[PDB]
Amino acid sequence: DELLTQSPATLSVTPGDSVSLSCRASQSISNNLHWYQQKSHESPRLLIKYASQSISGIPSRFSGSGSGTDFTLSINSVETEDFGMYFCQQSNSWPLTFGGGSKLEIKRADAAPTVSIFPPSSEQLTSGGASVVCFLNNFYPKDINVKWKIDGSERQNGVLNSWTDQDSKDSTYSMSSTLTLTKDEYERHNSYTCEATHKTSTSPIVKSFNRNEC
Amino acid sequence: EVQLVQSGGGLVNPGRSLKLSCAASGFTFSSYGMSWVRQTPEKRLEWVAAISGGGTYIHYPDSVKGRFTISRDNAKNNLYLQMSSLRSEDTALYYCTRHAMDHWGQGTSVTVSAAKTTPPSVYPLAPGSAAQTNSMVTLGCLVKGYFPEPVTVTWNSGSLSSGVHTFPAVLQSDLYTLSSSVTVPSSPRPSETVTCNVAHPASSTKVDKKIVPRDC
Repeated sequence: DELLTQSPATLSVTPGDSVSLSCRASQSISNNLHWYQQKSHESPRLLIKYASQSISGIPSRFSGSGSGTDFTLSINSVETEDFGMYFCQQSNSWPLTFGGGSKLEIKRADAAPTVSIFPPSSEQLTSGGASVVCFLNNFYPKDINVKWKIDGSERQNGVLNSWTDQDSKDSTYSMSSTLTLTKDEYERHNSYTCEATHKTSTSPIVKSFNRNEC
Repeated sequence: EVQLVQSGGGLVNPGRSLKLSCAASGFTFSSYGMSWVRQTPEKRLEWVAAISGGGTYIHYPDSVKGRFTISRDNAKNNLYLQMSSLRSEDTALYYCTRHAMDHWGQGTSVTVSAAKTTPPSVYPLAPGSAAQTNSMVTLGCLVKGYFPEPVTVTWNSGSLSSGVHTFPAVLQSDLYTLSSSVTVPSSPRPSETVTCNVAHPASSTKVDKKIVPRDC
């Protein structure tokens, strides 16, 4: 019932790079520190037991070290099959405690988002609701800023933002920004803008629709 | 060889009880200590309880002491978790393991909530069929106000898998909202059918929503 703190929280690395994942115990645990790998839609799996014993069949690039309060899990030339979550667990005392984990992400070339803006569907309006949606697809890095503007003014109240995990197939990220509004609120105005600021650019990527083209 | 297959999770009200079961396979059950370990939705692992091969010597963290009971059946090779006086904080994927755990089972999801099962409202998002340009039109589907998880969204009955992005669910006070998007060449634009299909296992709902780069 001691704290295991893992750093870094998130790491972006290119296959072939070397990495060190740290796990620090709030109290000396001897060598009672075990490491688990967890990949998307899989259960955790034992990589290393007692600070440095790799479990049989684990490949050689993986190795662990530490004692007392500082442990590190080193991966030599990272393979693509290595990206996922890593966790440390202590068996020193009761209760058994776990670290928050460290996420390993595949660093790839920088990519600007492809943004799509959609007005509310008529079926939604008939229910008297209006969701304006903006898809900001396949970008890298993960940091992106989205801003809504209704008739040129910024609007923060009401936005739900959702991000995917690294695409399995291309390493990019996708995000959906939804501006939820009452039916009547929606009809009080004409222009809805979705503006994305991404590292790939100096100026904002922007898409707009007015109550105009039917 | 070693297999651990968990079962019994489901939606239960705050204060109810539930019985999880773990079927061991491929080892001498008896000689092994077993533990329950849960993963919260924020993906943190919490150890819940441990039982010795002989089932004498039990340990529990304070959070669960007196609510949960770990038990094993050395004859039938079953590990059991009796949960009671359940709280919203016990909502997680509950795993197994054999003793640190060297083998994990698949997980059983347990959701503790007061919300009642509610099917989705599926809404087609057809581009402002002007506000586009190329041989690459992105259509969408909004899947609002359902409970609980999950939902399965397909683009044209699985066919269209290239393009598609399904964004995780966001809990907007006891209803989830989900969106899915698809990218096809402006053939089909009305050129053909594009249909988003959603199934809500928990509500026995199958819904087909025909987009097609339509509407005004």
